[PDB]
Amino acid sequence: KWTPPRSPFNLVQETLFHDPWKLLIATIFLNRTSGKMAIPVLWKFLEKYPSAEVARTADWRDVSELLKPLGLYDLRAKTIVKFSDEYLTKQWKYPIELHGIGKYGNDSYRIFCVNEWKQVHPEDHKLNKYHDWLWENH
DNA sequence: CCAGCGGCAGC
DNA sequence: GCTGCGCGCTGG
Repeated sequence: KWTPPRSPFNLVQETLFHDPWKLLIATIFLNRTSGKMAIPVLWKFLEKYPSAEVARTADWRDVSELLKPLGLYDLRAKTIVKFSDEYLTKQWKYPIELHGIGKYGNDSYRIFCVNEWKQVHPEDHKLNKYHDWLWENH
């Protein structure tokens, strides 16, 4: 009510769903980046920027230094700062309304943060694995 | 060694 | 609907 179950696929969203900002930041880290490389860097990022309150005050050039080995470092650093600002200051019902979150982050939020998984049609491979598994197992 | 590959905005 | 952004990983 609502607690998304742990799956054999171990999506990073399964561990972060209690904090929608962290889950959404994780989606951004995964944009055109393999999880094997993005996730270790995500933990480094979350230690330095633990909340949307800190992230929105960051200088994107410093965020970019941490993002360097993942590529798309200036783009996502600017995204992270703007998104974190909107997350806290803009009125939103679905995170797609926020800068830097598109269908993938929104489908993630609707499966994990709210009980809307039955209404979601993901295009992302891992999300589809998790979503197909949810329908089969109820 | 080497080229194809793992979202989102802005226009 | 087209294009910039970008690294290291990966298969052979």
